[PDB]
Amino acid sequence: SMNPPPPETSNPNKPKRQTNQLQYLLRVVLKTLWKHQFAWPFQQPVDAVKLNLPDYYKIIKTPMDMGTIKKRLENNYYWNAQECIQDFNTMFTNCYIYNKPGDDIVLMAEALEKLFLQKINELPTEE
Ligand SMILES: CN1Cc2cc(S(=O)(=O)N3CCCC3)ccc2NC1=O
Repeated sequence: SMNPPPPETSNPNKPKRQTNQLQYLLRVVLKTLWKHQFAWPFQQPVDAVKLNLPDYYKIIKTPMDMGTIKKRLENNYYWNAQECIQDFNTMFTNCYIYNKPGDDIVLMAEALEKLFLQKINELPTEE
């Protein structure tokens, strides 16, 4: 009963960049989702141990969560916005794959994904 190491949030060898799109992702997209009533189960890596989901990391081999995304943004881990958008999508997809439809957690992810899509609809053109 161990969790895996969480996804990296910094890497000495990975080129780093600030873009206006990455700024929007932190200041508008992540900020909006982070403070949502349904954010909290997504604010850190899935703790398969504490949540008693022993098969979680047998099924989900590409874990992701908003805690991780938040640190990546803050750390300037990403080169581009598409990397960050991909992380959000992974987090939602993992949830839909692992959990039963009608579980509360699935309803929560669906609400946050709708808001995410609303906010990324207006991602500004890059400068
Ligand atoms: C992302 N999660 C975390 C999670 C949390 C929890 S719970 O029991 O904390 N809970 C019930 C709904 C609100 C939060 C249960 C399952 C998952 N599955 C994931 O897919």
